[PDB]
Amino acid sequence: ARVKRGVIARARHKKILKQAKGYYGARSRVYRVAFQAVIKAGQYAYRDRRQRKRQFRQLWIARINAAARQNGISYSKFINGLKKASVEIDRKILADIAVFDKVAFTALVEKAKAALA
Amino acid sequence: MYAVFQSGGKQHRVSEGQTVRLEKLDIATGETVEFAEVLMIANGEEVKIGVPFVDGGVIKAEVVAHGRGEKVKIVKFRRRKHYRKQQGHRQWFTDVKITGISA
Amino acid sequence: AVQQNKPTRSKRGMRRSHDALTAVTSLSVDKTSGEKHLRHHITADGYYRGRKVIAK
Amino acid sequence: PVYIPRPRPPHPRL
Amino acid sequence: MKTFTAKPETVKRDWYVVDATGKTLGRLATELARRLRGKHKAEYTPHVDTGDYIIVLNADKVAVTGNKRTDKVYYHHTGHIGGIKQATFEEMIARRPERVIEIAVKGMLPKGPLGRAMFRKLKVYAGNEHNHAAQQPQVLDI
Amino acid sequence: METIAKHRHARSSAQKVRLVADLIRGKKVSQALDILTYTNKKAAVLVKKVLESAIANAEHNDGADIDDLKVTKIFVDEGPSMKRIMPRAKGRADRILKRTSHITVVVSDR
Amino acid sequence: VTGSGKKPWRQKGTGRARSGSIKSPIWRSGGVTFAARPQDHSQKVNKKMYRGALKSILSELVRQDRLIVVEKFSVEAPKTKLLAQKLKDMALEDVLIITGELDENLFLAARNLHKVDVRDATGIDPVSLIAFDKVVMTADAVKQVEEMLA
RNA sequence: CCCGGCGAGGGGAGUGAAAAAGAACCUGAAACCGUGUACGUACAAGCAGUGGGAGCACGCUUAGGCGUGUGACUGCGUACC
RNA sequence: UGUAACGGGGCUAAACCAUGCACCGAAGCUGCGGCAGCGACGCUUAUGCGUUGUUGGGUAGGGGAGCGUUCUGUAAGCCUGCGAAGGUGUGCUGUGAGGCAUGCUGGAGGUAUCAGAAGUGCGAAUGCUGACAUAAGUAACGAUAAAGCGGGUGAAAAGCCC
Repeated sequence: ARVKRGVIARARHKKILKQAKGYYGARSRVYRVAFQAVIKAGQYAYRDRRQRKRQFRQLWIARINAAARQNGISYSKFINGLKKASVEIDRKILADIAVFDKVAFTALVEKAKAALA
Repeated sequence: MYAVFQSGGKQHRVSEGQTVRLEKLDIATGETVEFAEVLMIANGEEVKIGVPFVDGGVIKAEVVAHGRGEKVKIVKFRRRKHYRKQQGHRQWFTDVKITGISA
Repeated sequence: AVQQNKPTRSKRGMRRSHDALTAVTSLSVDKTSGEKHLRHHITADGYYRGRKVIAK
Repeated sequence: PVYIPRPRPPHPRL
Repeated sequence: MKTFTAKPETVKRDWYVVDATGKTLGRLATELARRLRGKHKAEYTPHVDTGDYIIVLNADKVAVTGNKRTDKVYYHHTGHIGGIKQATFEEMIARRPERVIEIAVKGMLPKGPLGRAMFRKLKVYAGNEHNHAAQQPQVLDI
Repeated sequence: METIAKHRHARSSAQKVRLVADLIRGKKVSQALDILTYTNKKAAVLVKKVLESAIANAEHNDGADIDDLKVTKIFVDEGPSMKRIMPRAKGRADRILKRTSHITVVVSDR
Repeated sequence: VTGSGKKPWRQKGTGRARSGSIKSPIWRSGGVTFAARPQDHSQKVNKKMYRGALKSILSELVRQDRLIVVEKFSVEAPKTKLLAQKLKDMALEDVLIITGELDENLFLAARNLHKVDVRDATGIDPVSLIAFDKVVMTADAVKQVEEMLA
């Protein structure tokens, strides 16, 4: 029984072109380039989830370091100082506080300096 | 009012009243949970930890949902070496809802 | 002397951005006749600057 | 095309 | 939830006056780049232009130690036939001394549209007389 | 009021008609017939007859008043080309394309 | 494929891909690299597996209360009208009326019934004994199938 | 019936269940070529995406964040066989 | 070819040596959620584990298990002119091939479940057939013997007629 394959290549080629929607040039139009676009856009979305944690991590560390040097201490003194007082607050929330509330952050600099110095 | 607590291997800075997503709990949907491992509690006047997990704080929450997140397409690929490997991933979550911050 | 790879829709359009046609916008209303003609050309009937000149 | 002509000879190099 | 983003519309950017008489070039220009970028500000977003405007007046009285005043060589090529042009620090002061502070900042900010945009924050002046007095430049002791 | 009028299989190609359509797109008819008349192109002579048909179908199949009658819409989209053989040097053969096109003028009062 | 064997063009120097015959299966209108032939799909069973599997489907028809034994069961006139009332009465919608003595009376009266197939007790086959909803048998037909299946 | 060259082509009428079934005629995909809206772009360099994200334009329902489109600026990032 | 022998700025310490104390830093490791293998083994026994352990980069290759396509049986049964196949949108859902519901177009076929058999899945072969782009409104318009004007015909005249 002879098998024609027109109606299934619609589904494969269109399944690729729906994901490739939004791409410049032939990468949204031509299937033979859009498959090659979708794969490479799968690798980048796989690697950049790994890089997302580090790229926010240095954002947080930059926020804490900037506000901490406003309040009269470096970042490294502040983090050994937070470790000495046995304070389990991460860099995420601690970078979050320094933007919104300077004052609880300021007391948190004081608790860094108390056990630290 | 905002308090900071560990739930699922990560801290949270939460306002009393609101509706927060975190990692999947072993709790049925119409049930309160009560996180006792609260780190920081701020107000106008602030009392954080100086030990692990202050002395007497608690956080009163209640489950809203046990959903799944949006699907992630994973394409491990190796160019030129005849290899590619699709996969999808939808992460479970728990929508907790804060009803109170104690002191 | 031949193209190394084909240009797009885009760089074709940007080259065709100078093939616009220019409007005339100078159509005189003739003195006697009120007819439309170009500047300095005779009318369709034949009057030029009001004066009939074509005799035809 | 029915008739395809013989290609223009190469630069020697020998 | 989601971390904090700044917004390029609603940032109030302060002004500063740095008198560069008797300094070190890179040790000043480093602090200029850090302030212009906005890595001192607590709301620091890596893509948002956050930093302050800085005026640098008396740029001719910047100093260099060692023998850089007779041997630091500011090369550039004109994009031409062979026209590489070299000029030491001693010429570069006495001709147009905005270029000394201005390069030494320009090589410590990033590139592209953002780093060129926050490079436009800096206002070098060779003399003392500036007329940015209508925009309140409080003194940056550095 | 819609009142389209079109000319299928216009035997001058679409890139050359489409220059003329980029003059009258968005004007009144009274401007359009004259600007098409004094334009020194052939597809002006090929599209003035289309727009002149659009005038008559507007007055005769529906409401009149040519004075308030804009050319809101006009688009030239290309038609079936015609395949002809061109003999060239050294025995090879080319394929010249007698391209045709479809002119559409949509004239309206509002 | 009704064609030639002359190579369509030169081996070298033409810009086009090498090709050697117009009958190739990658070309249009000339093809079928593994063309199929008329074959015999008829496959062999052991005799004991056929007879044994008929014994197994007789078992399954018995334990489901589908296989019906009657005694001598035939029609009187060669008319399908009689078989309509007759198989209405026993509540037999779709059957296998299988008997040991076939005649012109019964077999003609079911040649036009759809859901009825009346076989000779020599000729039962394992797709019918499953492919009917009930099966009704003469006691003589059971007498012969007991012998044949053995 | 009307424009148009007692054209080609077209718009009304009319047949028909349907004329986006009109003879270039069932269905009408894709590449390709346009028109209209929304958003982005004329001081900015690079497999053109991706992670972050402003602003804008629409729909939502609570009245604060969704949904969708575009995507300034930024980290990273040299196609497939 | 242009500095061009710190990556660059720039440095008299931001160099080099000895000592400590921090901190950044990977897809490592740990924390949390989750899937699969394999071996044990409480305690379940064609099935989950309160469990426990390790394990899971992979080309040629070897092994296990899947979805989808057309056709035969089930099926003269069932869905369908209160709208099938096809086409185009959306929204859910699966670990993946995929699936499901449904808005529109189309107008008459489609087929559960478990089985069976293949012309059974294409992006690549200077692959074949058709179609359409690209350079592109680009080169040329086929002898550098040569045209000018009036009248005509015509809807329209440099080319036709006189």
